[PDB]
Amino acid sequence: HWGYGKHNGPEHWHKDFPIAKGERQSPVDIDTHTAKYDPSLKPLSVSYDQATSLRILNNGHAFNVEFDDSQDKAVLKGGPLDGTYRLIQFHFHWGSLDGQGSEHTVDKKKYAAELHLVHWNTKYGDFGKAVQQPDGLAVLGIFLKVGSAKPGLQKVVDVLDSIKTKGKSADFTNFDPRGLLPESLDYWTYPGSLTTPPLLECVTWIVLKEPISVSSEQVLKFRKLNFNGEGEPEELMVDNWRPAQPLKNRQIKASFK
Ligand SMILES: NS(=O)(=O)c1ccc2c(c1)CCC2
Ligand SMILES: NS(=O)(=O)c1ccc2c(c1)CCC2
Ligand SMILES: [Cl-]
Ligand SMILES: [Zn+2]
Repeated sequence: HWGYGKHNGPEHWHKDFPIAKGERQSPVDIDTHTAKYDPSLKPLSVSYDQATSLRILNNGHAFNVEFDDSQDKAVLKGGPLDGTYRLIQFHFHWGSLDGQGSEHTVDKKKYAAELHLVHWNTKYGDFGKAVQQPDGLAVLGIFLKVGSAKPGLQKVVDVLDSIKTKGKSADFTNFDPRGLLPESLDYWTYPGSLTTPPLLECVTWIVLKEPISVSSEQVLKFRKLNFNGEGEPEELMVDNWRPAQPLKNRQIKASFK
């Protein structure tokens, strides 16, 4: 099916997912000079103290660290958000080289990777109903640059060997996502979509300005994962990112000046 190869990559998605050429597609380039400070934005609130991770899964496109969202534990609110958004999972997008990998770009600058913490609007009951609403999801995006190692990411890195191929999963409890956040919560926000099929336009994007630093060794291990399933020819899981899409009739707002 869809993927990131020459014959099933981003340029092919529109054939089965026409919304790929929609009016609010993601990711987008963040023109820092065109972005405008928005005083109407409320303080951003990331409350991950009671987060309960459960499992990590290689879905053949990336790997998801899943959380128990049956109760209001890890939640995101404030900022441009109305109501409470519950954390369901996080994953990354990365490249084959340090010079590429992120989906969103800043003044056309591409980072080595990008972390996506996915949340759904609790006023819709569950994730399924949420993705049928224009404000159903909120994704917190964080850029990754190569430099010093990120201590809080190591536990994720060391379990990847157990989920090398598509379909494989492993227990992953007691992981604290607070260890993946940068110091500052300054951010840019705009209305967008899922960056992979089905590309649903139900997302409020909140992209942090400050990137986190991860070591070359850590990202190198991300690149050892496979897109393929067990027993199939090896196709390294790299460059699983979608390029910037037309901003069209949208404005990116900044939480700072
Ligand atoms: N349109 S899409 O979802 O990218 C897609 C789905 C299946 C297949 C191709 C492209 C090419 C080979 C088979
Ligand atoms: N890359 S993204 O926009 O964060 C994204 C793309 C697809 C899906 C989710 C999040 C949640 C379930 C399906
Ligand atoms: Cl390939
Ligand atoms: Zn993503």
